[PDB]
Amino acid sequence: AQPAPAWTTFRVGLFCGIFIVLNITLVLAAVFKLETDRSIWPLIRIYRGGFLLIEFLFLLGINTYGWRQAGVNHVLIFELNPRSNLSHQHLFEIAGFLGILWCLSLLACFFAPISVIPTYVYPLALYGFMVFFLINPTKTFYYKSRFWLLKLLFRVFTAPFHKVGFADFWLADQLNSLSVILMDLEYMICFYSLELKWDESKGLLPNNSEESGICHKYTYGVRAIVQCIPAWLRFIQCLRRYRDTKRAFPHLVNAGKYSTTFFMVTFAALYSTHKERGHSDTMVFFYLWIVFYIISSCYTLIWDLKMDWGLFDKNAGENTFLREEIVYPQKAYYYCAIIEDVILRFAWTIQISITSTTLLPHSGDIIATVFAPLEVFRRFVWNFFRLENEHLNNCGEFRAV
Amino acid sequence: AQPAPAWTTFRVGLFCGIFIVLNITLVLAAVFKLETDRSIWPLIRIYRGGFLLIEFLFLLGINTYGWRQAGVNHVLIFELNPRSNLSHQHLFEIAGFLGILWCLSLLACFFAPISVIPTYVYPLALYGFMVFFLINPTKTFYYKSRFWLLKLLFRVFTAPFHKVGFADFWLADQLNSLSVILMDLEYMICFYSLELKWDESKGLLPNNSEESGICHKYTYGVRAIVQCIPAWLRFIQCLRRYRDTKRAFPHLVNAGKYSTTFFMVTFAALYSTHKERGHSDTMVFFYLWIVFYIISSCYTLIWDLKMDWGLFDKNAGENTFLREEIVYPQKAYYYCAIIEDVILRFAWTIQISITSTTLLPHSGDIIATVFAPLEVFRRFVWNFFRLENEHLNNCGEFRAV
Ligand SMILES: CCCCCCCCCCCCCCCCCC(=O)OC[C@H](COP(=O)(O)OCCN)OC(=O)CCCCCCCCCCCCCCCCC
Ligand SMILES: CCCCCCCCCCCCCCCCCC(=O)OC[C@H](COP(=O)(O)OCCN)OC(=O)CCCCCCCCCCCCCCCCC
Ligand SMILES: CCCCCCCCCCCCCCCCCC(=O)OC[C@H](COP(=O)(O)OCCN)OC(=O)CCCCCCCCCCCCCCCCC
Ligand SMILES: CCCCCCCCCCCCCCCCCC(=O)OC[C@H](COP(=O)(O)OCCN)OC(=O)CCCCCCCCCCCCCCCCC
Ligand SMILES: CCCCCCCCCCCCCCCCCC(=O)OC[C@H](COP(=O)(O)OCCN)OC(=O)CCCCCCCCCCCCCCCCC
Ligand SMILES: CCCCCCCCCCCCCCCCCC(=O)OC[C@H](COP(=O)(O)OCCN)OC(=O)CCCCCCCCCCCCCCCCC
Ligand SMILES: CC(C)CCC[C@@H](C)[C@H]1CC[C@H]2[C@@H]3CC=C4C[C@@H](O)CC[C@]4(C)[C@H]3CC[C@]12C
Ligand SMILES: CC(C)CCC[C@@H](C)[C@H]1CC[C@H]2[C@@H]3CC=C4C[C@@H](O)CC[C@]4(C)[C@H]3CC[C@]12C
Ligand SMILES: CC(C)CCC[C@@H](C)[C@H]1CC[C@H]2[C@@H]3CC=C4C[C@@H](O)CC[C@]4(C)[C@H]3CC[C@]12C
Ligand SMILES: CC(C)CCC[C@@H](C)[C@H]1CC[C@H]2[C@@H]3CC=C4C[C@@H](O)CC[C@]4(C)[C@H]3CC[C@]12C
Ligand SMILES: CC(C)CCC[C@@H](C)[C@H]1CC[C@H]2[C@@H]3CC=C4C[C@@H](O)CC[C@]4(C)[C@H]3CC[C@]12C
Ligand SMILES: CC(C)CCC[C@@H](C)[C@H]1CC[C@H]2[C@@H]3CC=C4C[C@@H](O)CC[C@]4(C)[C@H]3CC[C@]12C
Ligand SMILES: CC(C)CCC[C@@H](C)[C@H]1CC[C@H]2[C@@H]3CC=C4C[C@@H](O)CC[C@]4(C)[C@H]3CC[C@]12C
Ligand SMILES: CC(C)CCC[C@@H](C)[C@H]1CC[C@H]2[C@@H]3CC=C4C[C@@H](O)CC[C@]4(C)[C@H]3CC[C@]12C
Ligand SMILES: CCCCC/C=C/C/C=C\C/C=C/C/C=C/CCCC(=O)O
Ligand SMILES: CCCCC/C=C/C/C=C\C/C=C/C/C=C/CCCC(=O)O
Ligand SMILES: CCCCCCCCCCCCCCCC(=O)O
Ligand SMILES: CCCCCCCCCCCCCCCC(=O)O
Repeated sequence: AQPAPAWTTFRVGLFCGIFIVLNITLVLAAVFKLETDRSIWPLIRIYRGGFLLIEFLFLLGINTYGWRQAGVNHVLIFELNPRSNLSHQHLFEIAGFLGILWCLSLLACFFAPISVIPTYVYPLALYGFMVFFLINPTKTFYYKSRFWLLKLLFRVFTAPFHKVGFADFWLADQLNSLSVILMDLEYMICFYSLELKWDESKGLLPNNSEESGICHKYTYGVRAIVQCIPAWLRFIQCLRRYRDTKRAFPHLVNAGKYSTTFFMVTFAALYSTHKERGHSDTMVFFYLWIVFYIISSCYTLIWDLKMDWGLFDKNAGENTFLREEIVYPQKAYYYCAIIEDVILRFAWTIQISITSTTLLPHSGDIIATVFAPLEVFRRFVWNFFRLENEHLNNCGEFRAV
Repeated sequence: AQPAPAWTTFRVGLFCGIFIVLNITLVLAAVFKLETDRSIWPLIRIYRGGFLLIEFLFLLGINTYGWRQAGVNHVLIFELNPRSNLSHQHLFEIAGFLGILWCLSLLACFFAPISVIPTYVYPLALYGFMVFFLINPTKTFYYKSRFWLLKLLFRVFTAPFHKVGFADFWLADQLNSLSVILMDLEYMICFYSLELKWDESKGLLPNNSEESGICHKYTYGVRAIVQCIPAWLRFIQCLRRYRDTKRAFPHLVNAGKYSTTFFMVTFAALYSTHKERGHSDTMVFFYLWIVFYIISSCYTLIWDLKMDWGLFDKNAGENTFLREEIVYPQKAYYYCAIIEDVILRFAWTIQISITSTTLLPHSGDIIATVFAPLEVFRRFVWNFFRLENEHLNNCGEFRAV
């Protein structure tokens, strides 16, 4: 736990200050300099994924700080290099720099500094820069960390061909809580495929003001698939883990849990298409979707509250509705975590459903763009206690001990 | 040389980022959203003193960093408490925060967020907040440092009543290089007394576009006195030190060096009024002012090069035109310091002259606003080398050794 250099602290402070001032400027520009004749929704949907990634990186930095200060040995659990581990300052710095890029791109999109440069390339430029940062072969910007992330992501995406370590499962679950990022990426690529109107200078902000685009409606069904990939990877990873251990509890339980949200997305897309054609069984399929929503959300909430966190232990004794031993300084943190998780499981499931072409009016987009940051926050608070429990008592039989 | 807390470095980074983004926004606002029908010169003259104070604080933080790393024991020389001295991080922090305040005030002056609140009260708020932070009796914001600065300010301004320590001489010389700050403060008082037209909402920016105000002209002569006051303090401090030590070399020589500038500004202002009323002795008094220009500037340049820095030492040996022993890593730094002092020791006297209504065209204000930061930079370099020389060879007979 070597302290970070003062230069890194200065850099993260600089990035945070630039980010907060740029965000205040963004809010002021949105309040003052914006056109209501053109639909700002494509811009919001495109930049929502980037904003969620920035929030996830910042919350992960907070997670690393809390882990290293509480006592949980995250570097041992993640199997990272003890000497080359990344401090929370580095994660904060990366989040700040990427937020700088995101805010600059959004400001450029709001009012184009250059008339020649179209406003529809700024999101493309920002995401291309992000992906280049992720793939950059030159060993300048966190080359060890970036290469480890690239290798682990490649391993995760090839779920059934490698043994599921803790880190692979961890990032797969993070993606399970970051389905909005991939879904917005799919929306962006299809939108670029069809509805930019390259001739238009403000093509990314259509002047129709009424949402009737082919990509806005998810009747094609690709939205459902790209929403199930985060669950698909976890499902097959847990199946491979079961094949490795030949132990049903909890591997088949996890497979069932992820199939609940698989059927969630499939049913939501199907009955949304059914409603779009006004067929009589729309109400029956909506009922099947509501009961599947309830069972899936309850399943994930109970598992997160019982096995992932480890709470509600019978051997707790003094600790009410908790474990026998705790690492974090206050039990009120644990309690508020339980209520937060309870509400945000419902929030996560309803966000999945509503973005799965359920609520066509603009209120659906508002509430989804509101709930996605809440989903990332819930994943961060879940990560806290998941890592703490993993250190305390080995769950999921990852380590030999 | 104790390292600063990590949160202090984070704070200086945050302030640096906020300041750089606010400065970029200020430049953009000046380029795009600015009215040319109204004279912006009063605004520039009011905010120039604050900007120069920010620059002086930042360069003083650089001063402290260079002193600590080079080896010169500045805390012993300044007679500060060894266990409570301020690192360069604290100076950077306060410079950044005051720059944040200045940039916010300037931006709000550019476009008033509130129509009810007049645009001319913003400089009042900024400078009142600065002075309140300077007089703040509550022991929250650098109470030890602020109280020591207040006590030493009181000692310096009442020069002939206490012994001249190194710190008193040091700050008096700083003020001698910061005459523009007091000049602009006096301009603020006179402007606020006469040329606001309180009824006008934008009274801080008159719509005349032709500057003929009573304050813009300096026929009254109070500008001359507020230009002499720092040199007045230095001259009387040197006389008091001579009375204490009864030694002519260099106390009377220093008195002459700090006294030539009184006649400098006298001749400048008197010739300005003489040309304004257009008598015949204007050319004769201009010749007198130029010869006194030359002699005063040469006096200051040679003393800075010979006794303050200690350069051109006969016992130098290998070091060409330098001291025998040098602390700073490179002699090229010394040489570039000599060149910079030679160049800017000529222009700073011009800076005194122009603000004595010697160049009534707008070019005078442009060149003054450009040269005052250069004067502060010259004083920063002089502080570097004066402290370095003082540590090596006791100059001015301050310490007993
Ligand atoms: C509307 C306008 C926009 C508003 C939102 C603007 C968001 C800006 C970006 C988020 C804020 C980033 C800045 C805060 C995190 C960085 C803090 C930091 O570096 O603190 C230094 C601190 C001291 O170091 P130490 O713990 O001694 O040693 C560390 C060993 N490497 O070391 C540490 O890092 C440890 C202690 C701090 C870490 C825990 C707390 C960090 C987060 C606190 C909340 C920050 C604000 C969150 C956003 C609120 C609004 C949405
Ligand atoms: C170095 C690290 C830190 C960087 C910090 C950068 C901070 C930038 C903050 C910008 C804040 C804007 C402040 C605006 C002040 C008021 C200006 C105003 O009211 O006018 C808007 C101005 C003129 O436009 P308009 O109104 O059409 O003209 C009217 C004619 N009188 O409109 C303008 O053209 C002025 C504003 C232009 C701002 C454009 C910034 C875009 C970002 C630059 C990069 C673009 C590409 C980024 C892609 C990244 C991909 C990796
Ligand atoms: C398409 C869907 C995408 C979904 C999100 C995927 C990425 C999520 C963010 C990264 C995942 C977190 C990684 C683990 C964090 C917690 C553990 C930790 O702190 O690990 C430390 C690790 C240092 O590893 P180290 O010790 O150097 O490796 C062995 C050295 N021989 O260092 C790390 O923490 C590794 C982190 C890598 C560097 C930070 C991330 C770089 C920026 C990513 C940009 C992604 C662009 C996305 C574009 C599409 C957006 C719509
Ligand atoms: C166009 C729009 C306007 C753009 C410009 C706006 C204004 C920009 C403001 C400039 C930035 C202010 C502060 C920058 C330096 C701060 C560095 C810092 O605090 O880093 C901490 C660093 C590490 O600490 P360490 O030396 O290990 O030990 C310290 C012992 N207590 O400790 C140190 O401090 C030591 C290392 C740095 C100290 C020497 C260098 C300081 C100054 C660097 C140049 C700053 C920019 C100058 C102007 C550039 C443009 C002309
Ligand atoms: C705390 C740390 C963080 C600080 C962050 C800094 C925040 C301020 C950053 C300013 C950035 C400006 C960005 C401008 C974006 C584009 C806006 C634009 O083009 O319009 C200007 C807008 C409306 O004005 P106008 O154009 O006349 O209206 C047209 C009607 N449709 O005009 C506006 O009203 C928008 C711009 C308002 C900026 C006002 C800032 C004033 C500062 C607040 C305090 C004021 C008092 C300070 C006193 C200090 C004393 C110590
Ligand atoms: C009207 C004309 C004004 C002209 C300028 C006057 C101010 C000049 C700038 C401050 C002077 C610097 C003082 C010495 C700096 C170099 C030496 C150094 O670093 O000293 C460290 C010293 C530590 O002090 P400490 O240890 O507390 O003292 C012993 C404890 N018994 O701590 C310090 O460095 C003390 C510094 C004090 C705090 C910084 C300054 C506070 C802000 C001042 C605002 C002024 C407002 C002006 C308004 C008018 C503008 C037009
Ligand atoms: C990334 C940091 C430096 C902030 C970005 C600021 C720079 C890159 C931006 C801000 C305002 C921009 C200018 C705004 C307007 C015009 C007019 C036209 O002729 C196109 C270019 C030009 C001249 C832009 C050039 C780039 C510019 C100067
Ligand atoms: C959503 C509802 C309607 C159906 C699915 C929920 C039921 C059947 C399942 C889902 C998760 C399950 C829990 C998962 C893990 C454990 C830990 C084990 O040591 C005791 C049983 C216990 C506590 C299980 C009890 C039954 C359980 C709650
Ligand atoms: C319903 C909601 C708002 C309940 C509150 C949830 C949030 C605010 C709570 C839940 C868990 C909490 C965290 C639990 C553990 C840690 C690590 C510790 O070293 C510092 C506090 C910190 C970082 C807590 C911060 C606040 C926190 C994130
Ligand atoms: C110091 C930091 C927080 C930056 C300052 C930002 C805040 C305080 C400023 C920036 C822009 C400002 C707004 C600009 C314009 C108006 C319109 C009018 O009805 C007066 C108030 C109101 C609504 C202002 C309220 C305060 C405001 C929101
Ligand atoms: C306008 C400019 C030239 C300033 C005029 C005053 C100058 C020339 C005068 C004023 C006081 C004078 C000093 C008074 C006393 C002595 C002591 C003597 O043993 C050596 C010369 C020395 C040190 C003088 C040098 C010249 C001096 C500094
Ligand atoms: C701070 C003081 C004691 C420094 C010593 C120099 C004094 C005596 C000098 C310096 C500059 C001089 C002023 C320069 C110009 C003018 C304008 C003229 O129309 C009347 C005289 C008057 C007002 C002078 C009075 C005397 C003066 C103030
Ligand atoms: C151009 C004229 C009018 C002003 C400057 C020249 C004359 C008067 C004086 C003013 C201050 C003087 C210097 C003051 C101190 C020293 C150090 C001493 O050990 C050798 C002489 C030396 C280096 C002097 C040389 C001559 C000098 C520069
Ligand atoms: C030719 C002229 C105009 C150039 C201007 C001179 C400037 C750039 C020079 C003069 C003195 C120099 C400083 C002298 C000593 C130090 C201390 C060292 O530890 C870091 C560099 C630092 C802080 C130097 C930075 C550059 C510097 C400020
Ligand atoms: C922790 C919670 C995080 C929440 C962050 C919030 C982000 C922004 C929120 C909502 C987006 C705002 C939308 C308002 C715009 C509506 C379009 C109307 C005009 C049109 O239809 O043309
Ligand atoms: C280290 C160097 C620092 C330099 C700092 C200087 C920055 C810019 C300088 C001066 C400001 C320029 C203003 C241009 C025009 C002003 C008034 C024109 C309108 C009128 O006449 O009504
Ligand atoms: C956008 C202008 C910023 C101006 C200030 C620059 C701040 C970053 C300086 C980085 C210098 C590189 C040294 C890295 C050393 C290290 O990380 O150990
Ligand atoms: C304008 C919003 C800023 C948000 C971030 C706040 C940054 C400063 C937080 C200061 C916390 C207290 C640190 C104390 C450490 C010390 O005593 O040096």
